[PDB]
Amino acid sequence: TLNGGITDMLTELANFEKNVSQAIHKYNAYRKAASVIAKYPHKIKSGAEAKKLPGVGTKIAEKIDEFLATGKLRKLEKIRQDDTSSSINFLTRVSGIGPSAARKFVDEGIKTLEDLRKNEDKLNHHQRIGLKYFGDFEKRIPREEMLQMQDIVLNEVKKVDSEYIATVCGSFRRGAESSGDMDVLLTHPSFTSESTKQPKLLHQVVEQLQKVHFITDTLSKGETKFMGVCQLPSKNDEKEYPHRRIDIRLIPKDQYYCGVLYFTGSDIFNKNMRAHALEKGFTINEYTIRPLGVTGVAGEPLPVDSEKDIFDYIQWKYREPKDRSE
DNA sequence: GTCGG
DNA sequence: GCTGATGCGC
DNA sequence: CCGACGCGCATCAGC
Ligand SMILES: Nc1ncnc2c1ncn2[C@H]1C[C@H](O)[C@@H](COP(=O)(O)CP(=O)(O)OP(=O)(O)O)O1
Ligand SMILES: [Mn+2]
Ligand SMILES: [Mn+2]
Ligand SMILES: [Mn+2]
Ligand SMILES: [Mn+2]
Ligand SMILES: [Mn+2]
Ligand SMILES: [Mn+2]
Ligand SMILES: [Mn+2]
Ligand SMILES: [Mn+2]
Ligand code: NA
Ligand code: NA
Ligand code: NA
Repeated sequence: TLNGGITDMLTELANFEKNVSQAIHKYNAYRKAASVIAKYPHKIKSGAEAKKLPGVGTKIAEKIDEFLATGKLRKLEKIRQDDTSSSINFLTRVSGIGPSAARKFVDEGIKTLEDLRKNEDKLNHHQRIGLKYFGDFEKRIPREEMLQMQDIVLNEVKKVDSEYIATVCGSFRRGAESSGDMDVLLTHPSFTSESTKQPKLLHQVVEQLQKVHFITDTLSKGETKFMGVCQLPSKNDEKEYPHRRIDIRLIPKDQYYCGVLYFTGSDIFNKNMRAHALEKGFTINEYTIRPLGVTGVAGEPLPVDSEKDIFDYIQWKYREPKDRSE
């Protein structure tokens, strides 16, 4: 965190462009600039120094100069003081409320946790669950707990069918000490790019996790994707564990590695690897790696039996999940 | 907001 | 009541 | 200096 002051500012700037401006690309630009600086091994002493890095342009170089000189950023003082921006920014902290709904609630004078309680009948099911766990969802999950959660999920899955294969990905797979949520990748032999589909592969597992009361609520659920809420077992009287966000994604077994690579991240890493693979005549998504034709049309899915295979296809030195946290 | 074209 | 349109979070 | 940088699910506006 040699440049924690700078990256903190680029992030808050990023989130403003995301929630308020609804400018997803400026959002990206800011996270990208904060991502390269976070990887910069020297304490930045001036914007010009920062400007040398790809992602850090003119406007940001200046903001850095100001931050380095003033200890703060006026543009951000204004943002935190502006009632509209601050309310919208706050509302998006509730799961289920994105930029659009937050901005609408605000146009109607709904801008605080209290107003949501008051105007609850206006919220959808997902948003209601979001408000109910507003405090719990913002809590980081200690790896120590991510481990207990892993065992419960892996165990319950094996209890359903011994051939299932759940793999906890995301920041956890990256070896992080604490995580935002818990992401689980699932596969079964009876489900591949063909198989004429298998009904309820994800259901059964989700249903079992509910049977042992690990999963407490559902935000959205489909045949391949599940977003919900869970909670470690509570002693028998003592303090209850915080409710946590869990995501389960069922992917075809013959696409497992491309899937673990994606759901493992990091998010900026994926954006980085994708762009690279595209400079190398390949196109990568969360399911397959395809070669790009002389024209630009993606050929068929190359074979993949390991994350490294994907690194090889794009002339990139394989990096362990611990070195992808960009 | 950035940078390759 | 249906569905194209859009929002949401990953 | 211009302009590229999406998916599986839920909901509801416009019929
Ligand atoms: N828009 C996007 N573009 C590219 N990749 C994206 C993505 N959204 C999610 N991903 C992928 C990579 C993340 O590691 C992975 C998990 O998505 P996630 O939102 O759970 C964040 P994670 O990286 O696990 O850290 P944490 O904050 O939860 O502790 O999903
Ligand atoms: Mn150096
Ligand atoms: Mn009020
Ligand atoms: Mn995660
Ligand atoms: Mn997730
Ligand atoms: Mn019960
Ligand atoms: Mn509870
Ligand atoms: Mn490259
Ligand atoms: Mn432009
Ligand atoms: Na630069
Ligand atoms: Na939100
Ligand atoms: Na539809």
